[PDB]
Amino acid sequence: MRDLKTYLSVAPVASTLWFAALAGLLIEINRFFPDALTFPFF
Amino acid sequence: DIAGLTPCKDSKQFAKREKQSIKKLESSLKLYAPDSAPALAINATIEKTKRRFDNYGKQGLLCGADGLPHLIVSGDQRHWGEFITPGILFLYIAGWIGWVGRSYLIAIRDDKKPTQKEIIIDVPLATRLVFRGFSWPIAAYRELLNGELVAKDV
Amino acid sequence: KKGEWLPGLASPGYLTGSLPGDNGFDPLGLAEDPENLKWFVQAELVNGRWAMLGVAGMLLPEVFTSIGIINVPKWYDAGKEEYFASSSTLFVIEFILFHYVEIRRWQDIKNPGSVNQDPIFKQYSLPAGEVGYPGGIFNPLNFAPTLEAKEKEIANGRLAMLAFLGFIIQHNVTGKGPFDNLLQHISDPWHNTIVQTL
Amino acid sequence: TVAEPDRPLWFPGSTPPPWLDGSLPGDFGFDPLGLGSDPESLRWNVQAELVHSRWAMLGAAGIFIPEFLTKLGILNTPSWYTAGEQEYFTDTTTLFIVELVFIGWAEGRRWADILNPGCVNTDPIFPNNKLTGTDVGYPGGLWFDPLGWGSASPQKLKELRTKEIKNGRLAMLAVMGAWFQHIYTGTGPIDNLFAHLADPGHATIFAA
Ligand code: CLA
Ligand code: CLA
Ligand SMILES: CC(/C=C/C=C(C)/C=C/[C@@]12O[C@]1(C)C[C@@H](O)CC2(C)C)=C\C=C\C=C(C)\C=C\C=C(C)\C=C\[C@@]12O[C@]1(C)C[C@@H](O)CC2(C)C
Ligand SMILES: CC(/C=C/C=C(C)/C=C/[C@@]12O[C@]1(C)C[C@@H](O)CC2(C)C)=C\C=C\C=C(C)\C=C\C=C(C)\C=C\[C@@]12O[C@]1(C)C[C@@H](O)CC2(C)C
Repeated sequence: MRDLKTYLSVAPVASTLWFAALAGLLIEINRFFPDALTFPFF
Repeated sequence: DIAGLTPCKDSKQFAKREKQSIKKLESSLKLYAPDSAPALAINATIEKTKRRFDNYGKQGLLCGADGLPHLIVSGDQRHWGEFITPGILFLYIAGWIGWVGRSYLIAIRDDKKPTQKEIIIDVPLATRLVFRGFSWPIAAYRELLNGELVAKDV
Repeated sequence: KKGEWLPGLASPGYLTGSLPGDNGFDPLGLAEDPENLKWFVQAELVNGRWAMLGVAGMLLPEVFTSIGIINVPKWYDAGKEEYFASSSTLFVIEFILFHYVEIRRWQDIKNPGSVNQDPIFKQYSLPAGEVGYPGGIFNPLNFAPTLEAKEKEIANGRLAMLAFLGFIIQHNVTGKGPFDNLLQHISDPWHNTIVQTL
Repeated sequence: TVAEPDRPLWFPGSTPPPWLDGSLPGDFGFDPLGLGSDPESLRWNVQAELVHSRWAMLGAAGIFIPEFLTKLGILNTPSWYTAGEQEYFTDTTTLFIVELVFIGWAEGRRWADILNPGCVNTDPIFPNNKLTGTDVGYPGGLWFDPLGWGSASPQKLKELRTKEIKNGRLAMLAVMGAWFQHIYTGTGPIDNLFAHLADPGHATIFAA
């Protein structure tokens, strides 16, 4: 259990989790706010 | 307007592009039964197209003779949304990331085996440190003044 | 027991408990270095005081106007009004004066006690106080600057800084005044809320 | 706090894992994936199983009792599955934000208790009130144990806590049961019960 959390902390796994979260986030942002060349809220 | 451009709300070429795009998607739409799912998808792309061109027209983008938005990065206050404002947002996020990573490296540097935490992340420490990036500009400014930002005689 | 902003959580070691308003709250470690802690003590003092005055001058003229006792423009609409001087002139006045005063205060932050006397009148100096609490002419009623007095100054300052934040963001979303917002809420609270405001 | 070597296990004949000695209430030796293998995670998961158990018991009540009464000529309460869509005296979102604030307070103090046992027992306004519990997950005090049934001898507290955890496990399985039933079948759980009682050989999973 402790060893498994350790394995899940290793560089490639933490990287896939981190960038997968980041990708879902950016995808959803471009889903609710698509296109957009500018920051329109000023 | 600026640089000889014209607002995209006033550009014939811009409206011609919106027209030709929409008619193109409708040419694809004529092939499918209007109740079908490909039809609903092409309708969604059409609505998204209208939203796109209408938003570019609204927010004041200038167009070239090509009928396409051109960005004014000179700093002209009418166009800060095109670079300066997203640029400040970027610098905030990038400064956040780098400040947090630097905080982690400083935190593990006196460990008995530093490289050990560079290949296997100390996630509790990382979670403790991620939100320091929220105030990274004050922290880094204070470090610059205090002399903790730059290593001495390097 | 000096008070805990998070009950379970321990205090940072660098928050001794000798500072007024010390509830052990520095989760991002901004005040870990002591010079940072001094500077931020003065910063919290000045932001808190200006925030108290500002929140007052934004909220009370409005409630007076809405009651009808007086007629004063909204705090955000006060800028557009006509005055006996060009707003540019007003700005240059304000800038010159603040440029003098703030730099004297700053001289006290760096080298305490150094600016305590009138540079014009060599008499009429200030007594030796603590950085951020000038005595003498600045305390005509000669109140006792003790704990609980400073703690109340900091408490009202923090509540007023939060208050100001609420005023600007509120007015941004609602397009009205803060007391107008309070009336709208007290009207039908379960149906007049930031939920319905968005 | 009493080891129980010869306790009845979930898998008769099997050997219990060394981190389950029978001291915990509801210890049948079941952790085949070693999820409570280290003491820290077992502590955490004991609190988890407890909270899940209590929420699932309240939920089993809120599904099964009103569905059962409204199935009779007693109440008019709607189906638990669709109760979220209903319009109450205000919008559900603002109700939910209320919920996140107050529940956030309670869960926050419980949180401080797990991370720092005892540090959270005093009323931050009226200190003379306080809480009597000395074990995490069983806070005691006038609020959470007014009848005092919670402060008692060991072996009695082990009996009662075992009852609580077993009821809560059953209730977890039952709540998810009504969930997957209402998704699979088209009715409330009591209709599944009656339809099954009429023809148990046929009206089952395999009637669809
Ligand atoms: C190629 C040379 C050049 C340069 C360098 C500039 C530079 C600038 N121009 Mg100009 N421009 C140029 C050519 C140039 N221009 C030409 C040839 C034209 C003719 C077309 C124009 C016409 C033009 C116009 C009409 C205007 C400008 C404006 C501006 C300013 C906009 C940015 C600003 O307002 O401040 C910066 C804005 C901020 C909000 C500052 C905050 C950002 C912070 C400091 C960075 C964040 C970092 C981080 C968070 C903190 C750091 C921490 C650290 C201590 C570690 C800027 C200084 C505008 C201006 O004057 O603005 C008033 C404007 O009116 N430009
Ligand atoms: C300084 C304290 C304070 C007080 C008591 C109020 C009071 C009120 N706010 Mg405001 N607000 C505040 C701060 C405060 N706010 C801050 C700091 C912000 C910036 C995020 C906002 C931004 C805000 C928005 C966007 C809106 C309100 C709105 C409202 C009204 C309805 C409440 C609501 O809809 O959700 C409340 C919204 C919040 C953001 C709450 C944040 C306040 C924090 C949690 C401090 C309060 C905790 C404190 C210990 C409890 C009360 C203490 C008080 C007696 C001093 C209400 C009269 C609504 C309104 O104007 O009605 C039309 C609404 O749209 N507020
Ligand atoms: C100065 C100020 C407001 C001043 C307002 C003024 C003068 C108003 C002036 C006028 O109204 C008049 C009177 C008349 C009107 O007609 C015109 C205007 C112009 C409107 C607010 C400060 C407001 C300041 C605020 C809100 C500061 C908030 C800081 C926070 C919350 C920091 C918290 C933490 O930093 C700690 C402490 C520890 C870290 O580890 C973690 C984090 C969380 C980072
Ligand atoms: C089943 C469940 C969990 C099951 C977990 C299992 C089997 C894990 C087993 C193991 O891991 C161990 C232990 C050890 C490992 O080595 C091996 C395995 C095998 C992996 C949780 C349910 C948990 C269920 C919960 C918490 C239910 C709570 C219900 C609430 C709060 C109320 C909801 C409602 O209010 C609404 C929303 C609307 C109303 O109309 C109706 C009501 C019902 C009132």
